[PDB]
This record gives sequence, structure tokens and C-alpha cells, in this order.
Amino acid sequence: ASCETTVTSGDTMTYSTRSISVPASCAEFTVNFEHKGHMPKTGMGHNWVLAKSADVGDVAKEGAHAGADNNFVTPGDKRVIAFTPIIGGGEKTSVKFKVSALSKDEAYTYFCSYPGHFSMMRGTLKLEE
Ligand SMILES: [Cu+2]
Repeated sequence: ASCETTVTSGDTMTYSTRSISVPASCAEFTVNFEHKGHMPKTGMGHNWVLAKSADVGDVAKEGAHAGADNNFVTPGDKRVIAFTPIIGGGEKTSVKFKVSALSKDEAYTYFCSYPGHFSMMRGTLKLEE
């Protein structure tokens, strides 16, 4: 009944885990995200973006053109359920979201939207009954 999890990244294009389970008993869930590499966000930035799996492609396409100042996420993108800002080496961030925003009928994917990272840096998130 833990309603928090920690996902790390580094100077590669992989997350530390590729599956996150959110307990349906949680009212809110927190994802802590840390970058343990030594390269900065200009060249090796990472973020954690959550969307329904069918929407990842379009969110990633539009987000790549939104710019670093918009964390590579289109401003007001209604397909993004929750996201963190981009972080570089030695930085940490987190995001908390309401578990009621998720449905048991849908599939979800978390991924990094820094240009060129989404194909490898992605995982599945599911609501655990
Ligand atoms: Cu990344």
C-alpha cells in the first residue's frame, strides 16, 4: 500500500524499471525521478511523461517541437496525464497525480519526450486492483 515509487535514469536511454504498478487503493500516486548520470540536460536530459499507450506517438511528435523551455511537452496537451520537467545529471524531480484520472479500461505508457529518446525509454503503467 505504498503510493510512491522511484524511477532512475542516467547517461543512457533506459529507465531503471519498465513496469510501474499503481495500487487502486491509493488516492494519489507519486513518481520520484532521478538522473544519476554526469551529463547535463543539454544533450542528456530526461523526463517522465504518462499517456494512454495509443497517444504516445502523437504526444512525442508534437512534444519534440515544443522546445526545451516547454520540457518537450506541448503546452496544455490534454493527452498527457502527468509529466515531470526535463532533468540533467545530478538533478531530481517528481510528479504526483490522482489515481482517479486512470481507468481500468485503458493501457498506459510512460516515456521520455526529449528528442530521440521515446523509442527505447518507455515502460508500462497499470492500475492494480
Ligand atoms: Cu530521456
